[PDB]
Amino acid sequence: MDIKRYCPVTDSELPADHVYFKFRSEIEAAEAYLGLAISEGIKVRETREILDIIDTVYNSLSDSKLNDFQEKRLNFTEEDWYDIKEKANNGNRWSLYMFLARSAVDSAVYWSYRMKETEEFKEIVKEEMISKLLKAGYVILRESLG
Repeated sequence: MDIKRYCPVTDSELPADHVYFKFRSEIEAAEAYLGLAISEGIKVRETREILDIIDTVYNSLSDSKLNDFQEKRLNFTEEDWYDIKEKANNGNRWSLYMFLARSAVDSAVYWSYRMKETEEFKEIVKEEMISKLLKAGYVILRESLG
């Protein structure tokens, strides 16, 4: 009667109303936008590196560890100054897909905290992982502006 849905992180059935699924749909959106950025032919190496970092961090909820080079990259990166409008008016597609991906990462962060206040995820979601998702978003930002 109460709709349930498979969660791969707990290997269980959760209520379909769960915030998990909202979190996941933001991660997937982020990766889908990085895919659209990959599809543009601009900056292919740096867009695939950041996709790799996000998927590794994302899969750390159930497994998946960054190497040393890619943690340096996140801990080196602060969040820079920007004006979204200027990137929008020109309409460079690669850079707009990057921004959409950052928007999605930022939403995933928001939901990842809401997730962390549920019984099923209080012990699985660690602020370390959240801090890496956040820094990955800061990388996207710096790359889109470059």
